[PDB]
Amino acid sequence: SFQRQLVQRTNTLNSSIDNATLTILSRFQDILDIAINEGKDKYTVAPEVYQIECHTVSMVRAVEQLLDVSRQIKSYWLTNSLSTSFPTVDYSEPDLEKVKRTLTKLQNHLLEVSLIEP
Amino acid sequence: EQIMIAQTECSLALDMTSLLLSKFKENSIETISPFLKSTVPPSSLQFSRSQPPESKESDATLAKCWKEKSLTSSCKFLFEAKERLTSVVETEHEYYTELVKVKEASWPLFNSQGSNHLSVQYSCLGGISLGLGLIRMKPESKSFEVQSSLLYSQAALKISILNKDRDEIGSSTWSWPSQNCNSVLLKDIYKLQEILFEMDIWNSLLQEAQSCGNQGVNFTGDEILVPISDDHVVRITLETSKQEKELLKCLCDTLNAIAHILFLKHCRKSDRRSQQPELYMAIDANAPLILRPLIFYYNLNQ
Amino acid sequence: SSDTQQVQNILELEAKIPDILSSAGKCIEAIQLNNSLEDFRKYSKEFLETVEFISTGLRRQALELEKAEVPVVSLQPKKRYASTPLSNLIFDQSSKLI
Amino acid sequence: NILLSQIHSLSNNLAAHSHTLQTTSIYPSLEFPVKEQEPLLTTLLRTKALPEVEEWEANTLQEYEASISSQPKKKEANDAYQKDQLWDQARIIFMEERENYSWFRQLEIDRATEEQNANQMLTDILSFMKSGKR
Amino acid sequence: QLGHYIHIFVNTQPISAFERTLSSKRSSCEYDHFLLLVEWHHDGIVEHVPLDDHMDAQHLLLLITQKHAQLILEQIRKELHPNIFSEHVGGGLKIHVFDNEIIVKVNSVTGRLVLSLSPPRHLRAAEKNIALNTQPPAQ
Amino acid sequence: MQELYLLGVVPSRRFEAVVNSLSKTLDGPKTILEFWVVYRPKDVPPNLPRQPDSWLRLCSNIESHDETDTEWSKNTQWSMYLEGNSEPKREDKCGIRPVNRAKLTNGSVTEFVEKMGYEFSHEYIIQGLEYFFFDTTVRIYQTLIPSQQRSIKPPFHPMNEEQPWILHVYTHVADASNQVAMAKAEANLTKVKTLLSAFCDLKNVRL
Amino acid sequence: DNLEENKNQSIEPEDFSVVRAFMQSLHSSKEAPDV
Repeated sequence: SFQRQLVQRTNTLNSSIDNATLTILSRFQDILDIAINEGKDKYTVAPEVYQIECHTVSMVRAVEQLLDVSRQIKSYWLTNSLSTSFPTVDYSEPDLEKVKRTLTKLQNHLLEVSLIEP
Repeated sequence: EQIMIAQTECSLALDMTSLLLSKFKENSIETISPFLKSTVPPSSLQFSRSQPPESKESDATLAKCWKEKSLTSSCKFLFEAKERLTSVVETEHEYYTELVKVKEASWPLFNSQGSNHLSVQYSCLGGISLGLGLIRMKPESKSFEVQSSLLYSQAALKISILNKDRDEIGSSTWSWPSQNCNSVLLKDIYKLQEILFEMDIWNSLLQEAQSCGNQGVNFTGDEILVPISDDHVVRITLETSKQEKELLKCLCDTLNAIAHILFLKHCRKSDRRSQQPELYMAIDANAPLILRPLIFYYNLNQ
Repeated sequence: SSDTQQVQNILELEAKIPDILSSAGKCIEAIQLNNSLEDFRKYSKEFLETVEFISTGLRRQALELEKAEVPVVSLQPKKRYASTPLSNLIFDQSSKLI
Repeated sequence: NILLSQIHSLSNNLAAHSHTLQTTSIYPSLEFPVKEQEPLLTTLLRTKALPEVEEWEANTLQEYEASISSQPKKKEANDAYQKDQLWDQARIIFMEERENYSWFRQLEIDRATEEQNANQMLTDILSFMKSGKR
Repeated sequence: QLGHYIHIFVNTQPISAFERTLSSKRSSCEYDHFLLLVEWHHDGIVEHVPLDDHMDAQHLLLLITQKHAQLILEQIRKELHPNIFSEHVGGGLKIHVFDNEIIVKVNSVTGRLVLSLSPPRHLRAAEKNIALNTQPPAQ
Repeated sequence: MQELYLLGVVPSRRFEAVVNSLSKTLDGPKTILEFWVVYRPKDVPPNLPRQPDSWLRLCSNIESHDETDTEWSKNTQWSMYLEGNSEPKREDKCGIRPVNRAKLTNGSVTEFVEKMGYEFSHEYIIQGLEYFFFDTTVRIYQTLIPSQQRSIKPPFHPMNEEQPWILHVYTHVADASNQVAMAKAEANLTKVKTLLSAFCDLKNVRL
Repeated sequence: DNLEENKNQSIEPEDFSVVRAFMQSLHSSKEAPDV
């Protein structure tokens, strides 16, 4: 059905939004969890840098994904058909009669026309 | 390189730890690199109970400073990424402003290929074969110039009357009415429209050249030979890449104009009204016969 | 919003996101550098808003796109022949062709 | 990301496991070959990292001490416990603002109901075009 | 016209008369061996045309069917009466007083037989009869 | 004449917007205006053909005719239809109903069905739009009930003036014996269904 | 050089000059006399 087309489509759009945005949420969230220092071995401090790296990079990544979905939604708003034919240039209506003179006279060229007659 | 070093070192971790755990369970030494089992027998390594062992201030100091450097690295990351993203906004906005010039000026918009861009129908006004422009970013242009399959830079339809020597006699060339819209992009949409127009028309015509020979009209297959009176050729083909002679330009007027106007009559005739009495009056197929009836007026004139 | 205007709303919504990263780097700066709880106490009351409110604006752009119900499939055009402006403008040329 | 899963479980296994590991000490046993096989195992006994990177850690110490040269006597760690502790509270406040939020019409499905009976109404007129019963 | 085709391949022409008559110097005993092929078909015959660049795509479709064309020109001409001299000038059918063209169309058929100015139904009749295909035209 | 066809309602709210997705890409628009009289041959004995098709359907196309002009009833073009029913086991498949497309030429027109004695029954007017694809065509519906019997004057009487647009792709086979136009036109109009599927959901309905 | 979530519907090399199949034919043909 045409219904589930656009519906499941837009649902994929919002679901993707849930994806990238929740990604930004949790990844920005747990960096705060990474802040702990005391009570942990210095070698155990080493991973935390890579952790923060993956979180932040996941964030800007998900942002880029949001740019993607946004451009998508742009296309969906804009993929709609033009309401009608749209204005361009209809300026200056052509002569009816110079056309007739070209037709007739250039076809009447070298002819002994006797007007119309009754 | 780096991953080779670290990861293979980790393979040595797995292998030697397997040497340690091979003292008991045998389902562990099995994963060691092939050279090792060929050499050193398993259960070789063994742990010892020993020492706290030692500790130093460098532990806590590096544990602090490295985290500082890490969070600051996150700051530099967020800020410089903010820069690149803002710049991406600055770039991307121009596209959709020019698309204000497109869609907000009411122009076709459709999904496209692997180009990721839009697939606008430049040929929105119609012709024969369908035409959609491949929108394409042009960094030099600030705007984003669009092109199609053309090898030709420009094109239209030259016409002229070859003599017995096939010297020039009558002559002319097609010209579109000039759009003067505020957006040059839309103007080029008009241009590519004009191109697909000349395409579909002359291609349809020479495609129709089929049975041109019934009243002497012929073909080099390049265009329309016109073996009529006094040995002449009204050559009519695609562009590369006194008062009575002005009136020859006027015979050329009826030709140039009324032929394209028959492209229009065939814009009506392609509507497939396909009316029966004409089907009695014609054979094949959808073909307009742009040519013969007019030159039949011409030869009836003769 | 209508026609491009939703898309335009997204267009000026575009720059509304990257600086949120400035707000966030400053969210880190609140204790990493500035050493003040009050700052992130404010920017957690900012970062989540600057992000999520935009996210809601987006999800509503999409759901109300789903209300506007623009078809996704591109129609395969018939070989179009002549729109009226094309035809009569060609006639104008024909006058020029006289 | 998969690597983040790796460091996840690995750091997970560091845990209290280090409490036992600190007393541990590697040594090859009786089946270990003796003539000249040892030195590679000495490399296995060699806990040394990348010399350039250990040099880097030395750089971090000496240059943090250079920062100390810029700042001759400034304790911070004692209240830095409250640096990380303010992280520990502000994360919670952050979570508070998170929980305060609303999160993600259904009426669109009922738009289908408009065409539901309209299909049934499609059945209506055809029944007239068919039977024509009034 | 209702197949009618040419397969294209690769050939060999061993013959001892050139082969071992030299051999072991400027004539290799083996080759070993392969050439070119273009087999005309439909109906009952196969041309073995020379195959040598420079060449264009149109030739096998044309020139072959041009041989076939003048073979049709002589076909009907010898199925025809002596009274009416069919010439290669252009299928000059001679329904006297008029003398008019006989041609078969290139590619899709409906033959390009032509009256000498504007023709009426005659061409239309013979050629729509060609559209009928059945009942060959001579009588 | 074996018509092949489907059905799909279009709410008027989205109608002309659909037309933009139609007429710009199709032949037409062509407004329809045709006065029906589906006379019922009340006859004896059972078993009567009795089926809705079996009842006669004089079909006066009048689309060019004036809404008040008086010569219409037996001067403007008429027609007549019994038509065969659409095929059994034609599930989801386009219905295939053979059709006798009658035509006529005399000042007498309706009279012959009463010369056959047939009784008056229900009446309406095709009044939708039609969009060509060669011999095939789509025929979206409007079937207003006329304001009075044998009265051409509007307003007429849709069951609701929120009238459903019973969209209806179709074709007309000359004879059903060959497989040709069967699968061929079914394919072409299935592709037409793919076209409408960009904005509608047609279905078969039993007939 | 060196060397040198979007859209689906649209308008309605092989750097080898089909050299790949030619090589394949070479595989078939090297032993074509032989096989």
